[PDB]
Amino acid sequence: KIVSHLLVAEPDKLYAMPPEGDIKALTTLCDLADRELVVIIGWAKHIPGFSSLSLGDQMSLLQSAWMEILILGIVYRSLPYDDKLVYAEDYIMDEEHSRLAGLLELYRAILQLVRRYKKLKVEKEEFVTLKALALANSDSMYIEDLEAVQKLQDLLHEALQDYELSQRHEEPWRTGKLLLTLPLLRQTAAKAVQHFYSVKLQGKVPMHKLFLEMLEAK
Amino acid sequence: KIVSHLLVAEPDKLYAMPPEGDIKALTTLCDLADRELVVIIGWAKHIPGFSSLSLGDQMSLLQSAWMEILILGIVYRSLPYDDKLVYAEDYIMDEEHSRLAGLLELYRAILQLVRRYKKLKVEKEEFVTLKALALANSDSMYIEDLEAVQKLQDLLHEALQDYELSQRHEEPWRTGKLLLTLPLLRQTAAKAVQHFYSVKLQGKVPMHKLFLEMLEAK
Amino acid sequence: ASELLKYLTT
Amino acid sequence: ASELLKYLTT
Repeated sequence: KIVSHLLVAEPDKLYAMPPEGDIKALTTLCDLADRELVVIIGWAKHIPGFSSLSLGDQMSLLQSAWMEILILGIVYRSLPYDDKLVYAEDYIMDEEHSRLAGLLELYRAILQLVRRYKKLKVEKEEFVTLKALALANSDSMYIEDLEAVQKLQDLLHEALQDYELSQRHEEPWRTGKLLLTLPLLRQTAAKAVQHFYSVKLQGKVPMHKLFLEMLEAK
Repeated sequence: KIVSHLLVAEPDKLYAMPPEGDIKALTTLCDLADRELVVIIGWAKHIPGFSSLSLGDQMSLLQSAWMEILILGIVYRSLPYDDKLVYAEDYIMDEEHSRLAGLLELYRAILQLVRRYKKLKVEKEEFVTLKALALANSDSMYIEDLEAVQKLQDLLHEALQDYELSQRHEEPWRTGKLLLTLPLLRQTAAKAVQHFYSVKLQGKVPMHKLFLEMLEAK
Repeated sequence: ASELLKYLTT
Repeated sequence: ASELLKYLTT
């Protein structure tokens, strides 16, 4: 099974480790992002067939899909909370905390995806196969071998569908319902990327260099 | 059947009717857009259950999804051409024509979706059910009755899946493959909307007022 | 007041 | 030269 496989490759629980203003909040998220960026990359290589792609294509996918995969981590962690965003198990933002630190509009955007996933009652197994699917479905304009990337997409999609066609056969077309959240996923990731590039430009906030490198690709 | 039904409600073939510079090109597309905006609205009411939504919700969907549905019309018309974009049967732009009139980056974005749909060999029936699905799946932040909108989404998704599970049963999970193009669809519509709002701001280009009203919602 | 609602209820 | 390729081939 690819799901059991992709599942135990996921990192273990993350903990925030950060003048208590807006500039200290952004830094905590920016370094939580950079720390998980590092872990996506470790995790990506466990996706079957991902490492058999040419390195340029592995980078093209990651460069397109990285924020989508982070957002899906925040979403998964946030499912049990009452309109809270858990960037980490340590670090759980609400509306007022968000608004003060300038993150309100981003906060509302992610919460919309959170509330959609709460109603779908998405499981850890589905988050994992969906993270993988967002990676292979990134739509990078810089892929050299579209056919190999499509094969991966077909594989991850098969997995998601065959996982659903048994573990959750009580609910029909539950696969498609999860796929139908992907546009909002990409949309929300677009808002996060612009906001975080907006604090990149401002310069008042420091960013570990892997995070910065991903942000300028976008 | 919903597909046969949604199919013969689609408008009939559109024809461009426009100093041969960049300002005359934009005007032809802007008034082709406005003319098809008018027709989406007529078509939307044939979507089963769409008209039983409260009018605020009918407008919230249309305001979110209008560019996605136009893009899907251009895409469908463009499938038989060699790297050309058919905004209308009259009006078929290529790379050089695009670049000159400032539309190059938008042109490349739509072509990526075009080439994805060409490899999928998407049919008129699938474009029609996908147009409907983009409408019901718009993710407006202004829906009052999410449950009624979800019911519509479930209905249109069922249709797409049951159409596929028979007419194209040679290809398994062809439904999901079509759904997996929706993020790029939304992404491309985001680029079109920003570019066309960029020529709105410039003021050198005139726009029939329905088109303008949709553009400022976004 | 909107064109949209005009066209939606014609 | 990129951090990404560093982390991708570690």
